[PDB]
Amino acid sequence: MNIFEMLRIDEGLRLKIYKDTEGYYTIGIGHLLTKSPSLNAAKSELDKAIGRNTNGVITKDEAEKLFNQDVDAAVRGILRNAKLKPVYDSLDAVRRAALINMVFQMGETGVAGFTNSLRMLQQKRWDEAAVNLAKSRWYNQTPNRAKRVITTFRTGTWDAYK
Repeated sequence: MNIFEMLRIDEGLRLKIYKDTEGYYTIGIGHLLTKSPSLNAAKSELDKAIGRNTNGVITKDEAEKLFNQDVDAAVRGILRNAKLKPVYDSLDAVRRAALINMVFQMGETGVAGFTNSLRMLQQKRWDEAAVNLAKSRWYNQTPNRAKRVITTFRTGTWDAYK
């Protein structure tokens, strides 16, 4: 198991523009296109991201290319963030994947706002961190995914993804 396989499990794969869990236009493996209600705005963003007139459809290779870029962006966003980088550096490899997963889903700024949870993770108070992480809109809106990610923070294993 690795961060790519982990996010593939959590995000799935769809080759046509679709709406994410928050109603936002998305494609591929969790690639947010826009928060705009305009499907035309989303199609424009898609063509810009792929480099061709897609009309809302991409190939599997194209979806994997955006996914590689998005995972890359999530890691670089963590390392460039003054609140996330100390936590990331303090963690083991499995729990680092859980943090990357959170940033992939909700963005650098959103995760960096989990101040109290981040402190608990930094302190390696795993059960306490897991309890704090669940007191969130994140958990209430995507509980099954949040449970898998939280279990990964609690245990430092991949048990929730096997």
